[PDB]
Formats: sequence, C-alpha cells, structure tokens
Amino acid sequence: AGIKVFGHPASIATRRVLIALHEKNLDFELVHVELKDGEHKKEPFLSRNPFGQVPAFEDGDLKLFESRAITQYIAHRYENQGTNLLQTDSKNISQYAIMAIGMQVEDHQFDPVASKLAFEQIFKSIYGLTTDEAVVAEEEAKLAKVLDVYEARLKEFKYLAGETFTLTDLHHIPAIQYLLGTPTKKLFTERPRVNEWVAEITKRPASEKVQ
Amino acid sequence: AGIKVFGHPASIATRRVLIALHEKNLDFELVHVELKDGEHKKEPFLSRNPFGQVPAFEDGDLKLFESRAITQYIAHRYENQGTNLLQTDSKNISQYAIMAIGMQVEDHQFDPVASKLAFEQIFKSIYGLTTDEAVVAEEEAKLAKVLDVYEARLKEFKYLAGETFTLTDLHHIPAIQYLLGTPTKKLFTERPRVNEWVAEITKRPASEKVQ
Amino acid sequence: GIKVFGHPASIATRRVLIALHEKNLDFELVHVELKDGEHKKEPFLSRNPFGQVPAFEDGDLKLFESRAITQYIAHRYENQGTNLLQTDSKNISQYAIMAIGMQVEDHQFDPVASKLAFEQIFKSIYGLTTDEAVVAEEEAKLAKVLDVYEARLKEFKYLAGETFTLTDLHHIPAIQYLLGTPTKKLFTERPRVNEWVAEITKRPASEKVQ
Amino acid sequence: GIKVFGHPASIATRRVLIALHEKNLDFELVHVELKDGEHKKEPFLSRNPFGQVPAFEDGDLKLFESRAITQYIAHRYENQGTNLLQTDSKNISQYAIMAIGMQVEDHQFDPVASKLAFEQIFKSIYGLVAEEEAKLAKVLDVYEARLKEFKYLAGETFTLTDLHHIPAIQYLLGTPTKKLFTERPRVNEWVAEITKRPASEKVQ
Amino acid sequence: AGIKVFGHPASIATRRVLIALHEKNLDFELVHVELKDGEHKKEPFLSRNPFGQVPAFEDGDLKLFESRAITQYIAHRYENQGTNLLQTDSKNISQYAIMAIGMQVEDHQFDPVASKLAFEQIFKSIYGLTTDEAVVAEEEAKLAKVLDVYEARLKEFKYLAGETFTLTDLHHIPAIQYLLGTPTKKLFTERPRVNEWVAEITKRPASEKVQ
Amino acid sequence: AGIKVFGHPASIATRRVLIALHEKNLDFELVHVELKDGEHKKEPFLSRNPFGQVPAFEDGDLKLFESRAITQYIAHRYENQGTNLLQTDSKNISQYAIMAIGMQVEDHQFDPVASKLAFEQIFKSIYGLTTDEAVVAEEEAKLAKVLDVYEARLKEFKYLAGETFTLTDLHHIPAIQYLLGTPTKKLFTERPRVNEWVAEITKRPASEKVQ
Ligand SMILES: O=c1c(O)c(-c2ccc(O)c(O)c2)oc2cc(O)cc(O)c12
Ligand SMILES: O=c1c(O)c(-c2ccc(O)c(O)c2)oc2cc(O)cc(O)c12
Ligand SMILES: O=c1c(O)c(-c2ccc(O)c(O)c2)oc2cc(O)cc(O)c12
Repeated sequence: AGIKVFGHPASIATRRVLIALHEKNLDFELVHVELKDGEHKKEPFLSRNPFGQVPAFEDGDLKLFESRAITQYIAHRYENQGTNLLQTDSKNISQYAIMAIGMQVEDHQFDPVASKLAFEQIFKSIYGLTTDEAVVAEEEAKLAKVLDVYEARLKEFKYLAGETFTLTDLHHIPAIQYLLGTPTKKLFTERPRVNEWVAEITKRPASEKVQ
Repeated sequence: AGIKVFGHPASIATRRVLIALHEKNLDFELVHVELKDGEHKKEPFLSRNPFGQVPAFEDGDLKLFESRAITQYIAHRYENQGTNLLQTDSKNISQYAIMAIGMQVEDHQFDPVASKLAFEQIFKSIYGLTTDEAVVAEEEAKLAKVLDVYEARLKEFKYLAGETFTLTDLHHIPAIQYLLGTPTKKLFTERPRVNEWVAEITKRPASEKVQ
Repeated sequence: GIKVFGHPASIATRRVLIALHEKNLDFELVHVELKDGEHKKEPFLSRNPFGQVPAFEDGDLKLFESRAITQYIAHRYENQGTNLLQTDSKNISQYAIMAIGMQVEDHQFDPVASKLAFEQIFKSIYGLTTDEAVVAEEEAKLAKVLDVYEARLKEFKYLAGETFTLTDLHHIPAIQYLLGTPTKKLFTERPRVNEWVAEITKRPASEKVQ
Repeated sequence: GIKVFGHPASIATRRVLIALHEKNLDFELVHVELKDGEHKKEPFLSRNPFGQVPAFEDGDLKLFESRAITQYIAHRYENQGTNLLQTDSKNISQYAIMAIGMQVEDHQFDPVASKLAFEQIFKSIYGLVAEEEAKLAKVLDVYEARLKEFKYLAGETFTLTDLHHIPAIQYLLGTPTKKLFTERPRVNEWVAEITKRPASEKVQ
Repeated sequence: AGIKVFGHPASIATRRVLIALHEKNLDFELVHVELKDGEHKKEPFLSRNPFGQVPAFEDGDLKLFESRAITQYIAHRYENQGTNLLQTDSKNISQYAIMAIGMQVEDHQFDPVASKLAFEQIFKSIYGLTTDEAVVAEEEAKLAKVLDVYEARLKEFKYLAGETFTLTDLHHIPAIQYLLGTPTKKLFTERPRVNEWVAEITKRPASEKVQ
Repeated sequence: AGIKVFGHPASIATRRVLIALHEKNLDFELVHVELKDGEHKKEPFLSRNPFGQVPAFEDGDLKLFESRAITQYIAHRYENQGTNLLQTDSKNISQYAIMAIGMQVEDHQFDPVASKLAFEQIFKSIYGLTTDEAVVAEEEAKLAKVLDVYEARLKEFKYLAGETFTLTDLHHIPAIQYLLGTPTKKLFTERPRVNEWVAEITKRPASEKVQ
C-alpha cells in the first residue's frame, strides 16, 4: 500500500526517484536494499527487477524499475500536485519531444561520463585505489563538450527543455551533487549559464532533502 | 517542408526511425549522411545534432535527434494513423510506464550487447579486421541472460509491453535483423517464445522495407 | 576517553573496533563520511595527513594506522580482557614470531583479500562488472598464502602459537567480507584454515562489528 | 601471373596493392572472407600458416608478410614503373638507410597508427586515444626533423619506406588524429604528396 | 650457531637487517642467496621462507623472515648493546606507539613507491629493459606527498619518531641509498629538513658498511 | 675499430648485432650505453637514434640503428668474409624473399612472445615480483603455435630459410639463449627438429661469445 522505493540513499539512480517524489510532496517509504551484502542480486529483489539494479518502485499494485521510467510515471500520474515536472503545456507533443531529447542526452552523453568521473575521484579513494589521471582527463574532455552544448542551450532558455524546470534537469541532479565535491567542479563554474543552472537546481528543497 | 530523416540506411539507429515512419505509412525523404567521409562530424550536420550521431530528423519546423525520442514523437504526433505504436489505451499512465520500462531495458541491456556482437561479427570485416572470439563469447553470455528475461516475459504476454506490438518491440528490430545473419542467431532460435517474437516482428512489412 | 575516527564498514576501522571490544573498553566511534570525501578534508587530515581511516585518540595520545593502534591497545590495556599478545608477552623470540605473522598479513594477505573483496562485492555497488581474470589471478595468490597458513595451523592452534593474538585478529575483517563471496571455497577446502576461520569469526568481539 | 590473397580494406593487403600499382603490374585480387574466418581455415592456411592476410603468388613463388612481398616486388620488377628502391639500388649504405626507416615504420609507427585509426573510426561510427596520440606525436616529431633534411624519409626519392606508411595514414586522415599531420609542416606536405599518388588513390 | 642472515647484499630488505646488526656491533655471517639463479624460489631457501623473499634469518635455534620483524627482534633482544634502536625510554607505551606509526607509514606509504622507483630507474637498466617514464612520474608525485609529510614532521622533531634515531628512520635507509643514485634524488634535496635527515642517516657508519 | 656498436651486452637486440659481427670475424668496439644515467635519452646518443633505444651502430661515417637493419647491412657489406649470412646465391630474388618472410615472422610472431616470457620468468623473479602465471600460460600457447610452424618447416629444410644458416635463424638466437634458462625450454625440447635446430645455432662459436 502507498508508494515504496526499493533502493539505497547514496545511489544516483535511487536519488533521481527520491527527488521527483519530494518535488511532488508525496509520502513514501524508502526500503533499504543492502548493496554490500549483494541483496540486489538475490531474491526477493530480483522479482522486482530481474536485472539486479536499484531502484525498484511500487505504487499500490503497480511495480516498476528503471529510474527514468519511474520519474516519468510520477510526473504523469501526479501531474497536478506539487512541482510540474513536465513541460507547462504537457499535451504539446513537439514540446514533449524537446524534453525527451534532453532526457536521452542526459542518459547517453552525460550520465556515463559523470559516473566514471565520480568513481575515479570519490569512490576509488574509499578503498585502496589510486585515481587514474588519464581516465579523469579523457572523461573531463568529454564532459566539457557536453557542457559546451548545455552552455549554448542555456543562453537561449532558462532550463534545458525550455523556460521551466523539468525532468530533463532533475535527472542530472544526483551525479552533479557528487561532482561538486571533486575538482571536476571547475567545469561547471567556468561556464556561466551552466554554473547558474547547477546552483539553481542543487539549491532546490527536494534536491537538498536527498543530499 | 514535410518529414526528413538525416542518416544512413545501414545505421541501426536510423533504421529504428525508418521502421516507425513506415508503420505509420508516412511520406518522408531520407537525406543520406556519408559516415565514411565524416559528414556527421562536420557542419551543417552538427547544427542538427551537436553530438555528431545519426539520425537527425525534421517535421516542418521541428528539429530532433536521438532515435528513441524521434520514434516516440512519431508515435504521439501521428497516433491516429497506421499502426498504433503506443499501448492500446495510450492515456493509461501505468500502462505507459510498463512500455517505458521495456524501452529503457532495450537501451541499457540489449542494445550495447547486440551492437558489439554486430560490430565484431559483421562490421569488422568491412575494415579488414578479424573478429575477436573472446568478445563474442563474453557478449553472447550477456545477451543470453537478457533473452532469458525476455523468454519469461513473453510466456506471460504476446509482446514485451503487453498484448500488442509497441515501441518496446520496434526498437529491437534493426539490431536483430543484423544478428540473424550471424551465428548469434541460435540464441534467438533456442528460446521458443523469443523465436516466435523475432519471426513476428521481423516479417512485418515495415521491418522488411528497411532491410 | 577513547575515540575512533572511521567508518563501520571499513576493514581497517573494524580491525581497531574488534581489538577494543576484545579488551571490553568503552569508546566512541566518530563517523567519517567517505562518500563525501571527509577523510580527504580538514579537520580529519589534522589527525592523519595520509587521509585514511581510521584515526584514533586515547586522551591526549593521537594515532593512525590500524595495526599500530591495535598493538598499543594490546600493550596499554594488556591486563584487561583478552590477552592479544603472546601468553608470555616479555618473551622476545615469541614476540618476533607473532610479528612475522603480522608482517605476512599486511604484505601477503591483505592486498590480495582486498582486491578480491573490491572485485566481487564493492564493484557490484556502483555499476561495474567483476573482472573474472583478476579474480582468478588473485585467488591463485590467496591459495598460496592459505597453503602456507594450512601448514602452519597443522603445527599450532593459531598462527603465532597456541593462543589467539593480533596475528589472527588482523585477518578478521577481510575474512568477514570474503565469506560472502565464492572465494569462501578457498577457506572451506583447507580443513585447518576452515576451523581457524570459524573460531575467529564466531568470537563475540568479531560478531559485534559485523 | 600475380595473385594477392587478402581483403581490400586490410592495411597490410593495401600495402601490397599500392606497390603492384606503382609497378603498373597486372594482378588478381582474390578475396579472403575474414568475417567467415576463411583466413583461419584450409586452404588459406596452406598459403600462410599464421592465418593473416595477405598471402601472395607470382607464378610458382608463394609468399606472405606484406613487407617481404613489397620488397620482392621492388627487386623482381625493379626496372619497371616507379622505382621503389633507392636511386642507386646497389649502394649498400643507402639501402641500409632505407631499411632503418622500414624497421621504424614497422616498430614505432604501425602499432600506434593501427590502434588509433581503429579506436576512432569506430567511436565516430558505431559508438564504441590520448596515450597513443602522444606516442604518434613523438614519431612524427622525428619524421619532421628528418623531412627538413630530405624530401622523403630515406633520401631524395619516394621509396618503400614512405609507401609502407600509406594505408594507415589514409585511415588516420578520416579522424581527428589528422591534426597531428597538419600541425607539422613538412610531415603535412609529405602526407599530401604520398596520398595523392595515383597508386595510393587506386586502393582507397 | 650464532647469527646468520640468508640474503643478498644488494637487496633492500637484506640491507635493512644488515644495518641493524652493525648498529648493534653484532657478529654474524651473511650466507649468500643467488637471486640470478632463482635460489630464493627453490629448496632449501623455501624452508626458511615459504614466500621466497630474502632475507631469512637465524639466531641460534630461532628462525625468522620479514626484514622489519627481524630488525625489531634485534632491537629488543640486544637492546642494551650498541646503538639503541628503540625509543630512549623503551618501556614508554605511547612513545613506542609513535615509533610504530612511523614504521607502518614507511612500510605502506614509502617503501612500495621507493621500490617501484628503484626498480624502474636502476634495476631495469642492469638488464637492458627500458624504464617506463609514466610509472616514474606517477610514483614521484606520490613520493613527493610522503616527503611533504616528513618535512612537516621533521620541523617538529630531530628524527621521525622523536628526538633520537630509531627503527623508523633506519628502515628507510637502503631504499634511500639507491634513490640517491637516480634523478629522484632532487625530491630529497629540495626539502631542507628531509635533506638534512637523509645526510645524517646515510653518513652513519652502519649505513656506509652495507653500501 | 672502424665499427662501433652502442648498446648493452645483456640486450637481446644488441646481441643480435654482436652475433653477426662475430660470424663475420669483424673487429669492433662495444660501447656500453649507461641506461641507469639515462644516456640513451640524452645527446649525443639521440643523434645516433632519435628513438632513444639500443643498439645504435657506426661503420666509418655510416650511422645506423634497428638491429635487423644493422645485421642485414653487415651481411651485405661484408658478404664475402666469414660466415655467409645471406642465402647461398644472394642475388636470387625469390630466395631472398623466402629468407625475408622468416625474418618478418621472427619479428612479429616470435620476438614479442619470447620477450614477454623472458620478462615474466627471468627479469621479474630476480627482483621481488611474482611471475604472472596466466601471462606465462597465454604466451607459451602462442609460442607453441609458432614452434609447430617451425617444426613443419624444419622437416622440409635444414634451417628456416633453406639448406643453410642465415639471418632468419641468427635473429632468434639471443631470445632463445634466455628462454633455455627457463621452463619454457620444454617447448623447444619436445619438438625434435626445433630441438636440433636450437642445439646447432646456440652451440655456434659466435653465439657462445655473447652469452
Ligand atoms: O504516461 C506517460 C505519457 O502519457 C507520456 C507521453 C505523453 C505525451 C508525449 O508526447 C510523450 O512523448 C509521452 O509519456 C510517458 C513517459 C514515461 O517515461 C512514463 C509515462 O507513464 C508516460
Ligand atoms: O609498548 C610496546 C612494546 O613494549 C612492544 C614490544 C615489546 C616487546 C617486544 O619483543 C616487541 O617486539 C615489542 O611493542 C609495541 C608496539 C607498538 O605499536 C606499541 C607499543 O606500545 C608497544
Ligand atoms: O644492401 C642491401 C641489399 O642489397 C638488399 C637486398 C638485395 C637483394 C634482394 O633481393 C633484397 O630483397 C634485398 O637488402 C638489404 C637489407 C638491409 O636491411 C640492409 C642492406 O644494406 C641491404
């Protein structure tokens, strides 16, 4: 009964779902999945997601996985509550397509690079691993290209999909929160519109709740 | 100025768009982008997609890129013509979410593996390279797990998102067409429901048109 | 009093925690948030300029390096709780034999056990697929170390002699993790090593940190 | 006659093809289907037991290894078409100078150019570099210094030393690694000269 | 009978033991283990150290291996002879712990780095192998961080464990002797207290004996 | 002497040149280039070889590098002294091509494998380093395939290029000398013609001179 999220509060993909729920002021339960004990690779979690990845999700009888399918579900199902995470006119098909391009770009261009950069610079340090400075330089060069495109985009519009905050922006937040604690931060601060966009989206109450 | 697709007829992502257009019986122009001459990495193509990847797309004044954003746009904008590529009740939000899970899974689990297997076994030959049999074995093991999940899913429903053919199924077609010309074919034929599903979706007139 | 600055999941931190519990000492565990890089910032760097958990405090005495901290606990609080030194702690040859084993844990066991844990547990957190070649290479190394331990444990009940000491204790946290992986088989296929693992992991101080 | 058993896209096969065209020789290209593992089966293994394209035939003479084949072509058909040896081919010191360059192409250039051309052509196209470019830059700095002193790498004329680079360079010119060539004025001229040759354009 | 060291006079770990024996003015025999013939990886050396590393050690019936266990044994067993290698008040437990921190740091932070640097720059050169300049640059950056810490430490105290020379200092000597014959030398000379410390500990008669 | 070799006596490539000079009974000077002091990476060595590798070579005013270009030069320039290192009829172009195939095969197929096997089993073991048994097994499998080809070849002819000893055989000698001091020896002894060939070429006076 009600809304449940099956994940881990440090997980980027889990936080993506958590932020959207808070944006909608929805009540939910966070059911912790213990990644260190391989709980995500065992039953009964595998019955919620056979690919063994956090998060999984429940709204009454509806069972979901994949963070970006979950956020979009939340944005449609609870459209008329809290922050609107869709475009202002959500029935406008061309406007939706524009938001969708950005969501695809976050997934394909931004997320894999931002992840490697977080792994090399934060998570390797945890254990006993030295950060490979060549990977860092190569990935930062890739991230810089992505952010150059974003800079051009944000000269034209207040947010990535148009004049309002949407899922396109929201999906970037968790990876950005981690990158802000690394020297990769400079890539954001050296680009004026990107920098303002990062400051706006990370200062939101829903973003701060999961941090 | 009607519908234009800027891509290459051999490209998997381009074919994804082409199949959807044909499913809708839409008229369009395919404008050839010459990948061999790096036309995708030059202006004016970069003004249609700053990431330098085929396909880009145009419908009148609307300019898009990312194959799966384009197909979705087609499925909504031209919903009431040709094959319905959305769920039967397209305003059902839970049902949309279920289709979206499958589209995410195709993108994250299927496509990277099916693409490597096509590169190693088909497209390395184009450049005079030999196929690395270790990569082939490794990627086939991954593909087998994905297809085991699909097999279980297709015991329960006729197609991956439910009773009816949708974008979830369509998105797999181009990679599958290529994999059918390789020994990786056995992974599909080994699995009775998967095999039927492949035979159904590849025999469709829209699928055969791009082949 | 006694403070430990670390993280309860950390192998090195657990090494110190187990020794404190073995001595029935009261202490405060002050959490250092590794995910936020707290270990690479001040004020933690003023306790350990190498940016590694754990650091440690006993009144005015400030320490780091888990195995230096354990030793000290064993000496400073020798006459309370479990004796973590040799039975006759003033016997110099007997101390040297314990010290060989502590050096071997550090050089031969720990780096290998740590790679095996990273590949098989901690990569799975994050997105990453375990490199099966590293796992096979490291397991071959670990097998050689454990063959030496097996021979040793045919002669003596524990690694330094007839009693449980720091030499055994220092292995416990890495072993607790490796027991949750298929590397477990390397322990179970060696009868004396298997018994030794079961004995040291079942200790109340070991179970406390798990 | 002359037969080449290989694949037209293959760098090593193209090396042989260019030398044959330079000599205006007639030959048959017999396609070996790498995708079906034809190179790892009989009867190709009876032409090269190492299972690599190209293999080669001139009448009864059976060869493999591209750089042995090109050199054979340069000697056997010396007085026809382009001279691929040094001008005075009986000058032993001059030959040795050409041979140094042929070794350098094989050891220093080819492994690096090969990784690069392939990592990138394929990133650009099917969605699958800094270390190798740094290595290539060193090799090209040496070539730049060399080409300040002489028109081509072995001296004043085009030889096997230059020819052996062509196929890898043709691929690298379709990638951003092109900048390493254009950054270096003498290298850039050399690349333009050797890639514009009719024999080079024939295999492209 | 008596004290025997089973090792090789060029070995770093062997020299560690030799320096401590000379500091105590002890008589001993060095029994040569021929590394070039793999004598360390054969019986009977394996019966003295099953890990196949020099040195092994004997004091009457007591059989040892691991250089730092051997040096500590020497420092305790023969405490009241020659140079005191322990702290001035050797029964002071906190003072011992401070020496032990430094010994742990030498082992974990200094030695693996110094050792890679010596292998790359000196030992590969003996056999005509080429030094990997990337490893050298990477490891020097690490060594610089360790030596910055040592510099700060040596501003406060004359030696690393306090006011007197101890095992903490001694354990560094052999690696340093080798690194002084390489360009890595500059890392010691550019740090004024480190440089003084190096000059003091390498000019000791026991240090010069093994050089 | 008119002839100088700038190298290191342990270096496989240097020894290749040395053996050829001794085969011709030529007088020469070996100048030992000090790798430990980075002499190979400094002027004036870099004027002999801008790639900073041993050997370089001088015959009067002629300056060369690359071992196999040097040996070939020696074989031509001093053809009618000492051992003939070319084919019996050195002007026979097809016969030269057959020798050239073998020299290419040594370079590409034999040398990189034999080198790794020597590094893993000889160079590393001397120091502290554990020989990676997976690399050894992988490389031995490759070497076995090469030696199977050689076995078939040596059933047909006395040496690898035909009836007489040539550069094709000579170029293998230094790597083989090292591999004979390792368990990889078995790969040579288990193949009867290969074994006879190894015994013949390693027992030559010129081969023994550099050992
Ligand atoms: O219910 C949903 C929905 O109606 C649409 C939608 C509507 C108009 C469009 O133009 C469009 O592209 C998508 O998207 C979704 C996307 C998801 O990921 C999940 C959903 O539950 C919906
Ligand atoms: O106080 C300590 C001490 O006395 C000894 C010691 C005693 C006898 C021996 O034979 C020996 O090898 C070591 O070790 C220590 C090691 C530490 O890290 C911390 C300590 O406080 C002590
Ligand atoms: O002087 C040389 C020479 O004449 C030839 C040559 C001659 C006839 C042939 O058929 C052939 O293939 C090569 O090769 C060489 C190869 C070198 O590396 C160095 C040289 O100095 C010569």
